[PDB]
Amino acid sequence: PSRFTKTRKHRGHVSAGKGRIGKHRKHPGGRGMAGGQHHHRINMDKYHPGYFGKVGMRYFHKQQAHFWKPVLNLDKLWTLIPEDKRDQYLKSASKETAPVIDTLAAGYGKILGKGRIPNVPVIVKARFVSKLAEEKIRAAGGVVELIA
Amino acid sequence: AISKNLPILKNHFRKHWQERVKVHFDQAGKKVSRRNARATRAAKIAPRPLDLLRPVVRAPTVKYNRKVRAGRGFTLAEVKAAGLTAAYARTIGIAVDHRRQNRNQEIFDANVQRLKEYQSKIIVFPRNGKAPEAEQVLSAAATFPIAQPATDVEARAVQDNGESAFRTLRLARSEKKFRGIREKRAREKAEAE
Amino acid sequence: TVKTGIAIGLNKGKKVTSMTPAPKISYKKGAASNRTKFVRSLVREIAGLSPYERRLIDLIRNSGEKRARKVAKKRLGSFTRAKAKVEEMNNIIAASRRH
RNA sequence: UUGACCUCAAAUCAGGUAGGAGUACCCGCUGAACUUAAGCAUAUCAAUAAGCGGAGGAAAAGAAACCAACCGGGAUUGCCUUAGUAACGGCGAGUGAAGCGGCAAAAGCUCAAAUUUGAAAUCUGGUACCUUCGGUGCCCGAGUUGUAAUUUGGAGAGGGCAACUUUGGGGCCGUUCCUUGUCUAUGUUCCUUGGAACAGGACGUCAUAGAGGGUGAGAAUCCCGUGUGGCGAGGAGUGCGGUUCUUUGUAAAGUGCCUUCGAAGAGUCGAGUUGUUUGGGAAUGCAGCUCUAAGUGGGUGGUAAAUUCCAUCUAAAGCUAA
RNA sequence: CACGGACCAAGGAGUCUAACGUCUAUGCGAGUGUUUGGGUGUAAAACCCAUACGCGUAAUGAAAGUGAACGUAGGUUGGGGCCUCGCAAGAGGUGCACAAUCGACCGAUCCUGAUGUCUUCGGAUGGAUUUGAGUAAGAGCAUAGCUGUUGGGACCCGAAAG
RNA sequence: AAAUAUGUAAGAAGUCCUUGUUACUUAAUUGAACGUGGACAUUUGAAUGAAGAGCUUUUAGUGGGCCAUUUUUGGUAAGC
RNA sequence: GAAGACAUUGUCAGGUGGGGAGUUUGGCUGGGGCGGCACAUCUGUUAAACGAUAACGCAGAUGUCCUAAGGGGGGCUCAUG
Repeated sequence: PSRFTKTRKHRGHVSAGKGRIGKHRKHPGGRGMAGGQHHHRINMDKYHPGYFGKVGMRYFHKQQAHFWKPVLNLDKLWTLIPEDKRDQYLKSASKETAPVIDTLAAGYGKILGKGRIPNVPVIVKARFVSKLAEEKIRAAGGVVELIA
Repeated sequence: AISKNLPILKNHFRKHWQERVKVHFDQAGKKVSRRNARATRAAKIAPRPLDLLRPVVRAPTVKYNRKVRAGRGFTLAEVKAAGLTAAYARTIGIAVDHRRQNRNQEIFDANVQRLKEYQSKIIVFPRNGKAPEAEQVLSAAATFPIAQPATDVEARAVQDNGESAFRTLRLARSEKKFRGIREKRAREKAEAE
Repeated sequence: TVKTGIAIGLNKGKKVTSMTPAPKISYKKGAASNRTKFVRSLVREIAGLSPYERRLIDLIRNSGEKRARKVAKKRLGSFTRAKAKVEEMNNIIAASRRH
């Protein structure tokens, strides 16, 4: 769509967009990543501080599969509660009639928190959970059952 | 080089890739031949499904340890748990895992159930001339779907005794991390003179 | 072994109905055999001891199984294969130069 | 001395094979520099250009000395994804994947290692004949330094017990396969200009047939075709559909029970140096020099090595349709 | 009195991708992405679906790993809108988004050290001018295009070379 | 110590009165960082003015410079 | 016949090695080679009453030194005539 391109909008104006008292010279400052630890170090300091160098210990055969941490929280949580009977376990919320939750057979192993929920007793079969997270689960009726 | 503040990208384009770059102009082209492959196969194959039985079995890793998917074969302990052997299982149309086996009972169940299913589904005929034909289904996997065979029941009652789950694995953290270190203090307290 | 059911700990994972694994002929690849051990013994009396074998048998009767031992890692490699080697050597010292 | 064995051979020797082309694409190797870094040796370029060797329609790849560390997964491939991340690097420029997930696609298996030991039971060549991609009457040699048969890691043999089960394969013509041979609706009626009718305007017809072209200008309707199936041809062929000839058969094989056994591939494995390649970093593969192992033992377990098991395949031998 | 340009006709110079940053447009909307593949098709169109995985919501640490409510998600000022009263003006209250700001929430770090302790695990509370690409009742996913991108022939032409 | 150039200052985020918090601090709820409510509308506090005041976004091109004024360095002097 | 487990030959380490490769071989700068550093710096000035402010401008310093010449207090007053 060369139609709405400012090319036809500068055609004949000599310089064609890059000047004539300096212009565009193929690779002016360099090619790819111009002298980072050299003259282009003023572009990294303030805009990209920290690129060059090493950090902490190195990890070998570090698959993100053995480092899988599907974290969730309190503000929502009722997201994994199926709509159909979600309303049933909300207002008419009771014990013995507790909601069974398999978060691993869902894809959210870690269960943490944020903005509370309505006081309801629900079973949550998780993998890992936070300290202050399980704190709020108990005060309402919620429970935890660790599986894998 | 660099022009003001832009995003830092590591692009792989400084070779003969402009010789070995295949834009799929044969995309759905092969998709069509895929049907004709199965279609031509069945033209001489008369009433065969063009696909055998793929077992069921949960995936490994800490990520796929919750989704039981379709496996490969059925081992000699399950072809024997079938009523014959693995040489009779494949000459009919059932998979056989020569290198894999039976590890968890839970799966052996949902599979031997699925074993008698396809075993009552295999409309096999003799080899003389009579051999009676009887329709045919062009499927086997999508025919007996695996929608996570047994996960749990929706309704249950609250069981509160006092575990926290957090402090259970916080000390189970120490259990797993101070196994051999508190075992070196166990041999230390195993030889006092 | 059956896990602990929970996430991590002594046994990380769920403890579901475990089964006892059927026969794996594989793990017993290195089997003694009365056909390989009968014919392996005739090897110790038809070829007997090798130059570096004779060199290391007395090498023991020299400074001990620390001199011929650290010399076997150079005349071989793996420290475990190196001491599996010093094993059949004291076996030839008694079962040959004695009765 | 006679028939000989053991070894090198041997002539336009019988009957046969191997040598080039081609290098879009596979496998090897080889082996860059420019450029990049604003110079440049590091590295990049590039495990790439040229050079060189041997095939195919696919090829290498592929049945585990795999992967993981899971309730574990279960030949490798291709693909999205992983992830331009882990990882390498004056840790400067830059370089950079694999398990499994989704998927298409799906295949299995076979040789040495054993006593045939009541009988070389396995075959070349060649020759009268014959129903021939061959064979029988017959004979040598190959060959007992191991051929048949035997079994092989998923296993499996000898002894017995006491039972059951699976069919083997050609003619005949169709279907399945490749090219196909060929018929195949519709009009040439008229007016207006026109060299000429395929034209401005009509007037009919076909429309499972307005693809397209051609024909003396815009042709759906004139020529071929088209769309649509039919009737024949040359062969392929027992996949399928079965019928006729052959019961071939005191033929072999798979599955169940107890015991004993259970052979499983080496100047290889790994280790120690050089250096090449590198995601692979106190070895990722690889070649060389040297060393030179074992049998509940050994390869792997991505920070070196010592140390008890665990997990995990059975290397070093082979083909294999997508 | 620098340079090309005798003169005329047609080729001929900020192009595309791979992945992105800017501004905005639109579907859905904490979802989204159908199109890798599988069903269908007058047939390369279109149409349909999946399990996926991506990104996002979750961050803070070198990693172990830990992982966001004193409080109506809040104290203080200015604020659009609404509201009510008012002749107007405004008095006054309710003050989204947002701007300045005090404590607080979580990680890492520096501290302290109640509990019990397979006797060194474990670590509430009160804390520190510390601290971070966050929370303070999601805004992204997916697409087209516009200015800039950097890997490539990379605005078009040319070096000695190698 | 001139002229000439220069920074700040001219209000509802202000001033006058009350007095509530603090682990601050003070001999001292003393003071102070900070609020509650009470009094005053544009003579609400010199002049004058505004394609509106304010503010984030975002990317090109330029990063060889040269003349005049007075002050002025070098330099004989310079169209240096 | 000679030479003989030393040479030959396979492989490392060691040495030599512009004979061969590849490359740089600072720049600023009254052109530049040369000197200098007007290069990271800094004393007063140049700077024309804030500040900011060229030049190979000008009269110069910088790479170290001190467990006391430093820290803190106490007593004392120095050059000099």
